[PDB]
Amino acid sequence: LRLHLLLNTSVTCNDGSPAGYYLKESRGSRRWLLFLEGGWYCFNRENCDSRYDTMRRLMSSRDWPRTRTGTGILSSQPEENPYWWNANMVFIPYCSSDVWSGASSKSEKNEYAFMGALIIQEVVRELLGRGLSGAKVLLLAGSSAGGTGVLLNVDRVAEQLEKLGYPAIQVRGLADSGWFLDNKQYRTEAIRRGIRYWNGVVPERCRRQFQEGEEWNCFFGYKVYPTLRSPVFVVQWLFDEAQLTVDNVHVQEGLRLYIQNLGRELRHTLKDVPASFAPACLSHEIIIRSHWTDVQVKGTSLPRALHCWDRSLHLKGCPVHLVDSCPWPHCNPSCPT
Ligand SMILES: *[C@@H]1O[C@H](CO)[C@@H](O)[C@H](O)[C@H]1NC(C)=O
Ligand SMILES: CC(=O)N1CCC(C#N)CC1
Repeated sequence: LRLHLLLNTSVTCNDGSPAGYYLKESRGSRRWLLFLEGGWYCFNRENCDSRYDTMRRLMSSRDWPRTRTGTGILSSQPEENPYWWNANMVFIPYCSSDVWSGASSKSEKNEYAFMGALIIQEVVRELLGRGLSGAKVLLLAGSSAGGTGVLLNVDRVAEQLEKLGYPAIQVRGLADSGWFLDNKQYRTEAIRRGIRYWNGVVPERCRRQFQEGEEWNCFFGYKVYPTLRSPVFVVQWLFDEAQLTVDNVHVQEGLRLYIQNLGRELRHTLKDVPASFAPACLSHEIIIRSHWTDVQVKGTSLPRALHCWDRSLHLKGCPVHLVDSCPWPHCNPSCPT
């Protein structure tokens, strides 16, 4: 995939450098895959300054390489990507530190720019002039913070193409490892201070439910998903490492019951999610990993479940809702090592 910096230089990373995207076209294909990178966030000046010292590529484009290798679902080789190997591939680097929700520019009162939501919109606009105008499906995918960003932006991308006069393009979402629980720790406020810092935006219907001061609720999958209109496939490890970090979990009866209860709660939030893939593993992210084809739930791989999803949106032995029921990490033999 080749780097293109955005022609509209007013849409910037944290430090004012232009945002961009990596692209690899496939001219015999009308399918487009836009992937959102992840990588936590920062919610005040002192904490964003620390990020700039040691995580600068997540805050600036000045040191980005000109190319990047497509891996996993972004791979063009059928052996590595049985799902969408012939699609047009786009990798959108995460340089706004706002879980892709911001719409605030750098100015005399703002040390950093938080324009995650505007970066996605500008990428879609400039892609239309490079072949996206002829697409029939646009899959907006992402991992970790990018997976949460899918949930916050998928309906706005569909509305953007509608108002631009492209009603035939079907917009869908693929959220990987971005389905978190606001549960009690083992031993929400950062998000809420972040939204004020970033001038963050959330989907309209969810915003109207929780109203001013409570938009932080829309960052949590099981609360925002029921308000979405576009089809969204949800991939989520039952024992996500980032979820265990924020829960201060690093085995006696107390912790055993805590971990078993966390998997039970996550499984409950997915009962009515018709397109989902939730293995009982302790891990983090999957869809751009090279070995993403190895894990299975009830005998069905993730690339197969995604293909079954495609067929359902036009089934015998081609399932789309796959959630483990065993209650301890790595009770599924296919978990990553
Ligand atoms: C550049 O992006 C900004 C922010 O979204 C927008 O207001 C402006 O209209 C854009 N400029 C052009 C020429 O599209
Ligand atoms: C692993 C990662 O990138 N995360 C975890 C928390 C989540 C929120 N809110 C998005 C950012």
